[PDB]
Amino acid sequence: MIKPVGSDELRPRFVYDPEQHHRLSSEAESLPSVIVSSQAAGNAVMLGAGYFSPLDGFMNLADALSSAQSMTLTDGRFFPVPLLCLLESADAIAGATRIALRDPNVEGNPVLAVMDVTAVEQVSDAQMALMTEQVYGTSDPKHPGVETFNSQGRTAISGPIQVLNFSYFQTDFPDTFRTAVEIRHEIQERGWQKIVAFQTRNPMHRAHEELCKMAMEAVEADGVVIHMLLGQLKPGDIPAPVRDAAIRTMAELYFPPNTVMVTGYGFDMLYAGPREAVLHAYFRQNMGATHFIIGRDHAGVGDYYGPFDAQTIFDDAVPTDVLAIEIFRADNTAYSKKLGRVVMMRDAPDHTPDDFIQLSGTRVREMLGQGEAPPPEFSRPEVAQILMDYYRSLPQ
Amino acid sequence: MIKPVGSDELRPRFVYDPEQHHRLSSEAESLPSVIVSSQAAGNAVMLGAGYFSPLDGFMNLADALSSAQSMTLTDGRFFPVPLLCLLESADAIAGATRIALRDPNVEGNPVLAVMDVTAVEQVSDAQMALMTEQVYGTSDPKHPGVETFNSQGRTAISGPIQVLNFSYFQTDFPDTFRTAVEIRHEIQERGWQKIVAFQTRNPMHRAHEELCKMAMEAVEADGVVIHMLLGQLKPGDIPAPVRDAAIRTMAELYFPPNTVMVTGYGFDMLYAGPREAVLHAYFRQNMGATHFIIGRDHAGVGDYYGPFDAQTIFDDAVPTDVLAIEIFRADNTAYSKKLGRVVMMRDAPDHTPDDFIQLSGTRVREMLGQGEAPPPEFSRPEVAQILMDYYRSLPQ
Repeated sequence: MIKPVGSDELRPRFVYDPEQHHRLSSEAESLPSVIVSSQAAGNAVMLGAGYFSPLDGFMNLADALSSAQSMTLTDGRFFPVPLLCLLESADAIAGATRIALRDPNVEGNPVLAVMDVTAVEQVSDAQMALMTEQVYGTSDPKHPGVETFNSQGRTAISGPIQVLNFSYFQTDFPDTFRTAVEIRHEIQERGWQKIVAFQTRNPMHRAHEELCKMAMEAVEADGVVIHMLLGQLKPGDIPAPVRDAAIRTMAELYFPPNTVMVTGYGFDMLYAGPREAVLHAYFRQNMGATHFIIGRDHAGVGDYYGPFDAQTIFDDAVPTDVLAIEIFRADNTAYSKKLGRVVMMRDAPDHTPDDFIQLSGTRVREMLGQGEAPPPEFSRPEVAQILMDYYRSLPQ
Repeated sequence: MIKPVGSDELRPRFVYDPEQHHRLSSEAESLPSVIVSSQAAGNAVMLGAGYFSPLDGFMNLADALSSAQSMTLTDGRFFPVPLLCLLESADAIAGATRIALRDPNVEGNPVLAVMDVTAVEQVSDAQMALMTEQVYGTSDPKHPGVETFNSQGRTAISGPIQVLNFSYFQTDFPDTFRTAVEIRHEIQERGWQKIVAFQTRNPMHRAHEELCKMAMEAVEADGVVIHMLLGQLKPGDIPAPVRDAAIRTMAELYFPPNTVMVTGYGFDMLYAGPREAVLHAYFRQNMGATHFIIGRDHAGVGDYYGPFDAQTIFDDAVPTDVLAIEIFRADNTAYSKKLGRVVMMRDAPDHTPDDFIQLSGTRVREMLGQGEAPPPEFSRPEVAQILMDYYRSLPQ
């Protein structure tokens, strides 16, 4: 198995021993407590689930400044983004060395983690601006990741945490949410030696299906982990049950036996483009993937990043040999009339534009909503049917 | 895939649509509510998870009486034990049609399910005694299943349920708890056509490892699902994560690639021997297993059942055609020095006790405590090492 990043074994922060879990849960009900931001809560779930191994909790300001500017902690460990717990005020936990962190995204704000607080620090305007410009590559308040980061308050609490649950990501998505620990176990047992990871939050049509297959053939992979971003439903997104049925139907009918793992994780998007792509590679190595697909404008928003910056950041900016996972560099696909299959256009230089047929993800979605199956070059009939049945069911 | 029992597809009671799940959770806080028994909570978890498919909720008295005496509901569907929600009284919910069921096993007694109450019935002494003697094979109050059944009150509430979570089973055991739905999907991903199910709660030593391999060879299985009963700890128990690590090490080193799934489910044991064996077969068919291992004194307690009664029940009490799943009829196993392999006892009646390598449970745990591995005919060195590491690790 590919090694975890920075250690020989994953070091998750979830309390796996049930007796210790029960004792901590009991203790937490009498501790001073704070409700954290959704960003900090996601950071805690990722730490609990082993995705951010081998880190122990939330960063002090020196580690956060070092991570933002250089992708390292002060002690030299590689980690690509700051992991901060920022609050409007630390008054409720003044002088406390042990506190409960409560979940902002579950009714009644239950305890998510217990934290040993080793520092409480105020972040200056200059420190915030430095971290913002370095992580997000802009100072524009129109950038949604910039706005969230700067909307949490300026008191940073730092120290190691013990995670008691995985929030609504597990409760709402019980069949798909997986820890990095369990994805690594499952890769191991299924016998896969090379494994491609692919992120999505919506149904996969033929273009994305074929991109996974191209990547698998190129690197001689034994399997693909489809790693779905779980979270609250965004306007125009496909509800989870329908999305899951579409992905699982594609996997069962169009891939060979024992080649697909359908899984998911919970973490708020940063919209940080090339910097977020490094974070993605980091946690995918932790879960056991050997290859990670990065296409055009990966993790991007607006016009802040160049189309392939998230690929090239791995050439220069990421320190040599900190990561063992390799990038499969994807690009736009089209159906080749000459070859009778979906290809990356860049890899068919013998073709003229007229040799391709193109149909966007937007156009596919429009057709499905009108009850018209897209051409079989772009959508599988059984996947199309699942989506058409969904759109037809709506009162709209 | 083997068909679910009594339908073409599983009909779980969990609310998979997150928006509907959120709406119901919010509604449930304002409903009349009752804290159910641990048995009823377990029933709801199994119903939520698809294991008791195609049932919609708790049974009325007529169905429970039919299930107890003939393993069928009044409409003729096969189901082998009553699923009752018994209460001391309906006072907390008098008159309400829609109610919240609260979990007795989680601090705070959170909502586990929402229920539409379609009947409320008093269970007579005669009705209770008939169900008791039929399900458990005895009316002895000293049988622990009998005692649990008769300690819940006499008001049965019945009607369909919608399940909001899987109680402490998923929270405490996030990498191993699985629904019947997910197990069936993973069996599909892995491409298995014949699948053996084996239940255990403990680490698997060479005797259980080879029992599973015997079963797989006999039926030409592609894989085995190790389906662990998850629950509450008792003093002296090996922690769940150590037990899982021992089973995963065996799976990774001693079984071929893509042959083992390590999973768990949550339910309170009935100790009903042969009747509980029929229930195990039922839910293992629903999870997608084609064969189920039943050894000696399966689900037994006391001296109420014959040592192979849990196998022979399928011959003379279970209607043909109701189950598709097949039983692998096992027995206790041990390593024979005369033969040089693990054997079931019944293929070795000629052996004397000195022809086997056998160690008591106390002997094994105490020698592992001292950093001593059992002989390699009894334990794999790598599995013994997991256990020894736990016993020699700093306590707490």
